[PDB]
Amino acid sequence: ARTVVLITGCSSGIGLHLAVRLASDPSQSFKVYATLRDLKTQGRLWEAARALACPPGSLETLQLDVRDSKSVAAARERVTEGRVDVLVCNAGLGLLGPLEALGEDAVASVLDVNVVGTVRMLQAFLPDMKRRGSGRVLVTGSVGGLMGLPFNDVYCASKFALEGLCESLAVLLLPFGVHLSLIECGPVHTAFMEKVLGSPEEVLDRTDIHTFHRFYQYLAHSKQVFREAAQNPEEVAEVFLTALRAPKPTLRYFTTERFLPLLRMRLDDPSGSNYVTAMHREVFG
Amino acid sequence: ARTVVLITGCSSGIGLHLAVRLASDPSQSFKVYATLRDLKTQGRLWEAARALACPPGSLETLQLDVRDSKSVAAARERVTEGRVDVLVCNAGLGLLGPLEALGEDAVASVLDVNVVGTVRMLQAFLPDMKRRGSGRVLVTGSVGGLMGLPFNDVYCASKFALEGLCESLAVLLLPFGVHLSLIECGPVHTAFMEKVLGSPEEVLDRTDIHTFHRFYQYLAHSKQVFREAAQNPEEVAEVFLTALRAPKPTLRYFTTERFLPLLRMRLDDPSGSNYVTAMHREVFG
Ligand SMILES: C[C@]12CC[C@@H]3c4ccc(O)cc4CC[C@H]3[C@@H]1C[C@H](CCCCCCCCC(=O)OC[C@H]1O[C@@H](n3cnc4c(N)ncnc43)[C@H](O)[C@@H]1O)[C@@H]2O
Ligand SMILES: C[C@]12CC[C@@H]3c4ccc(O)cc4CC[C@H]3[C@@H]1C[C@H](CCCCCCCCC(=O)OC[C@H]1O[C@@H](n3cnc4c(N)ncnc43)[C@H](O)[C@@H]1O)[C@@H]2O
Repeated sequence: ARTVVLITGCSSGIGLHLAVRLASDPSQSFKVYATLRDLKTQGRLWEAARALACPPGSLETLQLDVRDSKSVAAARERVTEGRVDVLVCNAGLGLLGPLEALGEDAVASVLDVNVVGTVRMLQAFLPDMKRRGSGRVLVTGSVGGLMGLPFNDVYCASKFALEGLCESLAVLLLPFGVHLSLIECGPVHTAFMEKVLGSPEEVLDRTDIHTFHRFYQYLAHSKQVFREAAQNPEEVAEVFLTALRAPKPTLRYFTTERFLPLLRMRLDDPSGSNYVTAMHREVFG
Repeated sequence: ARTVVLITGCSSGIGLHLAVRLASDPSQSFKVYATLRDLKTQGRLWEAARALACPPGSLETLQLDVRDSKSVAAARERVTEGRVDVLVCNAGLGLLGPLEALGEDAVASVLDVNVVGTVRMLQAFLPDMKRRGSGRVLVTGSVGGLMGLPFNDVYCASKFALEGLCESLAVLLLPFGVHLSLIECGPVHTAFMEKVLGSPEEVLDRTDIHTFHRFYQYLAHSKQVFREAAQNPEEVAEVFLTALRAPKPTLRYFTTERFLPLLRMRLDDPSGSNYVTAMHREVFG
């Protein structure tokens, strides 16, 4: 046999890299169901798989759109092993921009994919894990799920939502033998979508010039943060592996400790003033 | 003139009490638009208003379903003053039960109401506040938005989402003169809906007996927490007033410090293990 892993959002970034990392593991201990919202995006996954010489049958792609419980259920049915040892909820959407410039549908979609989609995955796969008294659920988290980032209001809302979702589940799942962990990622080097945001023109047309100016500042700041802190997806994917291998996985794994300090500041001040002030200064100088 | 307040979810609980608290303020400084998802539920609001002798015109009810941006926009248009000084995003849904027993629609609805609904409110009213360089936005938060509670996975996800949403906005709004604050409520004595959850039978039919047993334990625990810590809505509503009166409102106001300790435990351990273990023991003995 093998550790059956099913990962959502494997078209790019972390999910893609994790899928191939697992499938190509020298031990051949993993059987990966790299699921993708749209199978038409599986090319990079297969290119990466081949690059890592994933043995035939180590990696299988399934369509799995986490917005669709039917898709979730259909993918689950495609797990020939009849069990998922490791469920990686990585499907996600970003949403960047002045809150008032974000389309309502875009906002809804982010919550639907990031939060409800993860809920759908958990509803579909948790029961069997609880029944077996075993199973690892890894959820791609973000430091933006731990601290608010201007112009990422909805994205952060969704990532924070995952924190609440997973933490709540973790409290319950403790004695079930089902381990849920969030892999708290910082910026990761991944060239994938999200550019559906909106051109400067459309953004400026949906917000005020001051907010737009701040948005620019945030973007400039974000570029710097990525330029300085973005991790390779391989390093991040390895954190998932680490969480997977841990006999007693913690609720959270950080891919970086870079933001722990800013994070510590949030509990040091539950009023949130310290964080807000510090982050405003951090982002806007 | 007067401080124009528009509150969502005034049919009961905090929103109702806040609306009438504000409308009946002895100073008559507030003009309250107590908005309700369904105007058919405005009876208790008017009963409470009359009980507090809210002066005629101090309180006006508007239908405002935060799931509907058209409703949001229509209510906003009904603000005759043409400005909202204080926007209170209180509309919310609860959702309690084993994650796998929760209907997908129910899950979506909780995020839609609690998170997207608040986003809709902010999209509708923030722009004018930013334009004016003034405005207070109070968002009903929960301690469940700060720490995960078993069987409240989605509820907590939504409340945590509000934390991320508001914190992200707060970082941006700092220099705009627009103050966003979360009123972090513990258990509040409020007999209102949420009993759409599902009978024990339906819950048990959608989960395993062990989870169901834990659910009972959680319910018993929750009953005890409410019996011991539930605050009157008047005390909680007053925290909104306090946040409103603060010249430099913090991002968060706690209605109680009762849970600060459990909360401190989350940052003391970013892995989340301490919290999960402590809360599991707290809830399940
Ligand atoms: C917050 C952050 C850490 C903290 C950083 C920071 C820290 C401090 C500071 O001062 C500033 C900043 C700014 C940058 C911040 C970072 C921004 C980074 C996040 C950026 C937004 C990322 C957006 C990518 C969203 C996509 C993402 O996460 O995609 C994962 C996979 O999901 C599949 N996918 C999409 N929809 C799907 C579906 N319906 N069904 C199935 N799969 C689906 C996709 O196709 C894909 O394959 C990181 O989390
Ligand atoms: C987490 C918690 C604090 C921590 C407590 C704790 C702490 C430690 C521990 O060990 C255990 C526990 C267990 C209980 C926990 C508490 C449970 C409490 C939360 C309970 C769930 C509350 C559910 C009520 C949801 C409704 C709620 O919040 O309703 C507010 C208003 O929203 C309107 N409303 C509804 N839908 C609407 C719409 N579409 N448009 C406009 N308005 C709408 C409504 O009609 C209404 O008027 C509290 O937050």
